[PDB]
Amino acid sequence: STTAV
Repeated sequence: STTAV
């Protein structure tokens, strides 16, 4: 998965 914020 990717990174949030």
